[PDB]
Amino acid sequence: TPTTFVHLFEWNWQDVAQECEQYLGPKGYAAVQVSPPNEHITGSQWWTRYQPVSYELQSRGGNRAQFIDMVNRCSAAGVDIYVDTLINHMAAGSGTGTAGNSFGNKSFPIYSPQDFHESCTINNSDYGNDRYRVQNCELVGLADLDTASNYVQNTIAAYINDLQAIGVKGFRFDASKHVAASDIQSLMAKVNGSPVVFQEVIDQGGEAVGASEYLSTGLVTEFKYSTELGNTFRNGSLAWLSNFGEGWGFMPSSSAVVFVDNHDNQRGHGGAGNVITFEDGRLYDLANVFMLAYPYGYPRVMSSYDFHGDTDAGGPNVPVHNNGNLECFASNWKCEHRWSYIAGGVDFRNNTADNWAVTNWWDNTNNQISFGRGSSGHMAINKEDSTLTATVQTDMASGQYCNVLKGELSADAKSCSGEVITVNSDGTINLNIGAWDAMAIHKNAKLN
Ligand SMILES: [Ca+2]
Ligand SMILES: [Cl-]
Ligand SMILES: [Cl-]
Repeated sequence: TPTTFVHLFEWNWQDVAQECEQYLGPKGYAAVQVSPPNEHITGSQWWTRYQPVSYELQSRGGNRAQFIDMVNRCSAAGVDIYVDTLINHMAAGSGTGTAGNSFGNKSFPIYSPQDFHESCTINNSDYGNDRYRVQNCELVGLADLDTASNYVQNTIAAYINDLQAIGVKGFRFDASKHVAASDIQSLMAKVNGSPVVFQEVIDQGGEAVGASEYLSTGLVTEFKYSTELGNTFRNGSLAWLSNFGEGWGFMPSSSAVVFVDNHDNQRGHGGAGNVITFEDGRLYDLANVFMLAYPYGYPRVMSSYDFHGDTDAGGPNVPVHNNGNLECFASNWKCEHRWSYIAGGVDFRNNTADNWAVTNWWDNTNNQISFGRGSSGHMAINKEDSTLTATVQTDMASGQYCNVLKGELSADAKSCSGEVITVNSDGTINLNIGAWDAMAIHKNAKLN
């Protein structure tokens, strides 16, 4: 069952289509979040994608034709597409868009100065004591659209509805905190059907605007998950995760979009250094294994590129699928969604979707944990400097299982590609996990 989606950060339409047919679809990924496909300002910086000029499908990722082809191809492979939608603003300054359109002085092909909120700057302290300035003033100088305007609403809605007609099944509302929740409601009233919608709202607490205000318009990004998970894995005890989720003050599980990191906090935006990224290697594997195994929220695996200490830089100069050569894992695209442990985690979540409970939780009071998903699957993570050899209780049928984190079951289910885990007649497992390693098994990866 589909349970996880991925963000192919800066991946062009051609790369996404191939990635859907060759890996994402076969591995069970539910969807792919693409970078803004609408016309935006010129420049190699990744953030240019967040400064719109018009809603024409002409961007760094490709043209409209290529965009459509990507939607059809992914759909055919069983993978949905979520479009990152800029519902809060338009580009700053002036210039020409990726489609040739000119803009300046808050004048755009589809917007005039009157369709924007009077200019003012959002100041740090505004987040804490001034709701008005947060949703009416400019975010980093970006022209703040008057989202209360019926015209603006119709324009953004027509954009979303048109994308749905093409086949887009979901949308990410960018900078949703900077847009009044009631404004988003009026917007959703103009949206056809009921597509998947998740709103980006960074709320670590103590904000004038709270994430909970957006629970009626769609899913909401739970940034506490990324920060708290990273802080615990780096500086705390995994044993504290026994009640992760609402127990830590997070939003309801059925409303949250979670992740280990995102393109923003992996480079200092909305997240401190405690956030875990691909740069932390095995630490990243483990955090992902936890997130994917734990039954909280709708997880989005991050897929990035090595920006070489340059937080402004755009992606690699070569595509992912470059003439038969996969530009992954090196100094270009990281392709974390292909990392054995991460992809294995997705397989686990997909096969435990029939039991969203945490059963038989065990820990060594510190950095060793194990828990299951009823009789559907079991897992364990060892982050101590000594081997984890504890015997844990599980609800799984006795037999031999593939550690889906290190391999997979064969076609004839007669063998595994990775290590084998045994469940004794009493349903217990005699763990043997080295330092900084883990294991995960499920009912659909049992040896025949
Ligand atoms: Ca706004
Ligand atoms: Cl192709
Ligand atoms: Cl996000």
